[PDB]
Amino acid sequence: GRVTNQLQYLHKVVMKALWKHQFAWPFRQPVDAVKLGLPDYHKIIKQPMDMGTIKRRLENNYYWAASECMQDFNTMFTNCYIYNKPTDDIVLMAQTLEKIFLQKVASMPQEEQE
Ligand SMILES: Cn1c(=S)n(CCSc2nc3ccccc3[nH]2)c2ccccc21
Repeated sequence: GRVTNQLQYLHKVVMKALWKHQFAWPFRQPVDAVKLGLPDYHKIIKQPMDMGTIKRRLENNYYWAASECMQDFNTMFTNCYIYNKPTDDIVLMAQTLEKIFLQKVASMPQEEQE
């Protein structure tokens, strides 16, 4: 429970841009193993993560520090590289989204205030 200048930057700057990105749609909500037909998804991915959950957590002061939030973004991206075949379009979409993420994090203000 906490609001800091970094967490605010992750919510209003970084996540805002990632969210409406043209390749964001598969990431805005939890992966639906049933709907998408991957009955083995949850046997391989033990810690599912998606942008909806991350956004909600930033809106409820769930995070104590920005690093905990960055870790969730990383898990979401990593889940995708681990589970899918190397050639899937989804892998390309996650790498594209992750580069934005890393680029924005590099400019995250360092004052870790509040
Ligand atoms: C296979 N595949 C699926 S399903 N979707 C849409 C459902 S959202 C989603 N997030 C994932 C994160 C990791 C793995 C599968 C994931 N599926 C795709 C969209 C575009 C291209 C390929 C796709």
